[PDB]
Amino acid sequence: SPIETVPVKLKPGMDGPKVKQWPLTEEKIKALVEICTEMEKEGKISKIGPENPYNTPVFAIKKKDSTKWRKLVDFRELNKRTQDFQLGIPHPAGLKKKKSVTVLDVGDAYFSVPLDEDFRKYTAFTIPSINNETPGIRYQYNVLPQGWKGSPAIFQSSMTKILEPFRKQNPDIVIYQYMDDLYVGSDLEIGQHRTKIEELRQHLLRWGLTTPGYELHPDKWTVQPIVLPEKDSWTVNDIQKLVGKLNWASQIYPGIKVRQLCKLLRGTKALTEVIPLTEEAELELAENREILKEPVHGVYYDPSKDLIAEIQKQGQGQWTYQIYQEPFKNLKTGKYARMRGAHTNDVKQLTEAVQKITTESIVIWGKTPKFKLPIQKETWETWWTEYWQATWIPEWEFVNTPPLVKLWYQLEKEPIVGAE
Amino acid sequence: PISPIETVPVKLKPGMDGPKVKQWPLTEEKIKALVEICTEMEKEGKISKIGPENPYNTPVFAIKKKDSTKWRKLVDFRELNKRTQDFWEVQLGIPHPAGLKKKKSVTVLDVGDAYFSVPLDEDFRKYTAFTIPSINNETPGIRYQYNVLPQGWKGSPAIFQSSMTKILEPFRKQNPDIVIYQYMDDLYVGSDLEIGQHRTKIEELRQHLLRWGLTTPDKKHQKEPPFLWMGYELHPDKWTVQPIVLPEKDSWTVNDIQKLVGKLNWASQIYPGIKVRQLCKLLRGTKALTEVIPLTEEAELELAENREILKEPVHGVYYDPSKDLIAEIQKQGQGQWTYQIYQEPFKNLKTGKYARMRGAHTNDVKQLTEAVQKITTESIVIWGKTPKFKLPIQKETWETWWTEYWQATWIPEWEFVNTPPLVKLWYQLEKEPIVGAETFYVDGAANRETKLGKAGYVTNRGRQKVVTLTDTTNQKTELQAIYLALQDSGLEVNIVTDSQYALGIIQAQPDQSESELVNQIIEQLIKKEKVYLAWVPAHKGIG
Ligand SMILES: CCN1c2cc([N+](=O)[O-])ccc2N(C)C(=O)c2cccnc21
Repeated sequence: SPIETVPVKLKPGMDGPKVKQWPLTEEKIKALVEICTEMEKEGKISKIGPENPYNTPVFAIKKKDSTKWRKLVDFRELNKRTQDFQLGIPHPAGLKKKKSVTVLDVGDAYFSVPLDEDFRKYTAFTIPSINNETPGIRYQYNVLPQGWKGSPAIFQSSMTKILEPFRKQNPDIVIYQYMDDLYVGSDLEIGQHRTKIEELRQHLLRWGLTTPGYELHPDKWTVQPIVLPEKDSWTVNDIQKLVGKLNWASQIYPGIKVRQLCKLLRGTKALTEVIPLTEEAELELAENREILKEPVHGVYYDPSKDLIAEIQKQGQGQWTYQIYQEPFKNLKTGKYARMRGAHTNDVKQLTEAVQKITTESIVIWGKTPKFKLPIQKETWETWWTEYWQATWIPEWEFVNTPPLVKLWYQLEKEPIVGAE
Repeated sequence: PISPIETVPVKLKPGMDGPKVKQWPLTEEKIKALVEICTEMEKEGKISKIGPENPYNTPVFAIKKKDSTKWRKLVDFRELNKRTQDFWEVQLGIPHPAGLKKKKSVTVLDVGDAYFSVPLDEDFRKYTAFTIPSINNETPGIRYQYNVLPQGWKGSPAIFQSSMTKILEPFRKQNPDIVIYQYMDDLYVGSDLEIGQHRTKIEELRQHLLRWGLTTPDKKHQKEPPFLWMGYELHPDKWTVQPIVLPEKDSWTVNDIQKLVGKLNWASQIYPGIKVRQLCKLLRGTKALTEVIPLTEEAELELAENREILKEPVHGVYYDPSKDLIAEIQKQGQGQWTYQIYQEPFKNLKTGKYARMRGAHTNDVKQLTEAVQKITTESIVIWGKTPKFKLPIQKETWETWWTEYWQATWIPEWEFVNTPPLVKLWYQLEKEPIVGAETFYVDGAANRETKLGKAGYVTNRGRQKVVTLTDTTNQKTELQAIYLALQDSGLEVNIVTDSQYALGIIQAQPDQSESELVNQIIEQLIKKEKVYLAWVPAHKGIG
């Protein structure tokens, strides 16, 4: 059941992806074998030969509140190589401000639509076999693939139409489509928001596709200030600690000064030695607390530059991050506490963290950050998919955290009591 | 015999044209032969004669195959092979014996010259053109081309594999209790049927392929268990490690030693205990690959003790899916771990070992963590599942290290096994300053260019010292400053430094490093009862 197809092409000069398949467990090779025999039936994919040398990784995951396996392909490479593109998908600035937002899985839609014959080859993928006892089962897409960037592109039209009536009949609501999802935000209280969302599904369901606490709460995502400690009496050590912090911090705020405190620090005294503050030290300090009570002036997001997310493990289940484009000019920053139950594992906590942060990036600038992760590649590659639950996959690099950038953010402020 | 199978479409690499190489001159014998041989496959429809409308050419050769004083042929597809497109993957990686399940019987079928069984995409056939000249280079040479996949051509293995897979699909569907695995030109079939039955099915399959032109070999030579499958001696019920023969010899060359250490190293995976430390020494300063070296007696005693290890042969067991997988690890030394994966104690499926070149800065636990991880990946490649781990480290120790370490890290479900020696935390820097302990303010500087420095400290207790260093560097100096404070300090010490590198240590708390100097510092850290190390920015007032 095809239509006339829009020709897609690789950016000029590029060649298709030839990425290697990561080894998978029994459990998921089975699940994908099933998933694929079915889709093959429904004409969505088609077996291929050896004459086709391209490949893209695949794997399976289950969403929380999902106990039915879902096939997820890694198209990052294809996407990078895929030409950019009348409906082209623009990002509003309203859901940043909404009282609540709701993400909806509309990946299903694409499978209806055929994909140009000559771009099919580039979508080759492989289900590998245990202990390499068998060759892999190679397939390729005949319809629009989920998680590919061309997909919400091409299904743009159909989508605008499908929606307009909910749109025009409710312009007090925002709808954002970022790949396989639709973010639906409203200020209306939960009653009307939940109920109006359900209605929206029905609106979608009605046209074909099934489209499936959990609610989001934008700009409740405030950036926190760095608060500095306070003691009755300070020791040589507290000052040294405090001073090393500020000296570095002055790369962000150039008005932070450390000379009057450093003065008290001349003289080979014992770390546990208590030192009273000279009235000149006392003010310099009070003067730093102020500069620190707010984010640096001048940081403006630039659409044509990559967004960057850095995370630092803080121990005890905690993590801190910063989104920015230029080092020291952060657009947003925050603290994340481990999800209930991830009490024995870092990779779990970290992927959850990455997912939440990517989401917010999407809501705010409709773009995924490139991540800098405090983890060894091997450790990440071996177990990231185990806990992944999002249709998209952001870019990443593995790094080593400078000890200083860690001490600084630990200093971020927290609720006096919490949220209750 | 050719077959009625769909040809796989084949094209030359982006913008390239077929081969065009000249044909060597040949003896009366090497021409006579090839003329006989080609007329043969010529009659079999395997190769066809071509005229002058083909500008291409590949060099045909003639070599009398060993143990046949008769003549055979060889076409040199090097160049064509360069110009041909790429295919996905002929031989993903090798299946490992420990990942097979036992079968009551295993039979192998030689689908031998079955490359000449599958037909070649009609269009591509032209690139395969070749010439058989004549005596005095008269006028023409006898020209031909392959109508079938040629032995040697880049694409043959892949196409031949996909073809055979199609061809076996129906048989495979009707007989899911039977197992087939193709590798090269060998069909390996196995099952748990009663033997008569198994015998029957093979004949069946033999008739099936036969429908497709693919003929099978004479009774005069069919292969039988055990099967030599690259390194192992495979039996349907157990696998065995094939013989590793160390040439006992008179005089030894550098090269010979290299090959020797090569083999011994492959060996250690299955036979840990094998060692090569002294044998490696014989290499230091070697001037030629063929210079003879005197075997130090430390080297005789070691070369000896290894012939003994390689005496006791080894047999393993195959995988049973109804059982749990157990991976046990042991630290043989600093940066050396050994492991064995088994299902039923003492019945090993697989074993191996790892040497970890200290590199920058690590610690034993981090190192354990990488072991587990390397093991975890190979288990998934082999049995699609990860082992329950029995590890030589206390749950207390691990919890302390990981909850605080700066990098994200993890170890799959595991259990402490009290097999000495346990991996432990060599030292732990205190979190706050120590009361009733001396405080050394250390500092060190060097002139980058002259490599002249000083290192020293002064304490809150009045003590002081300073040293002058020649041929040093800044980091060394700063480090040395720290070394001295450690040396002259006593059981509990507070130490302040403005060193960048000190920040690294405070963070990572390594227990090994590439630096002999950092290492000296570490030995020192270990001896102390309590150490609090602190950093202050450089060149500010603090001192
Ligand atoms: C079942 C056939 N066979 C076997 C399987 C295999 N694979 O799956 O990759 C590779 C080799 C192989 N060979 C040669 C055997 O002798 C064998 C022995 C025991 C069980 N299966 C064996």
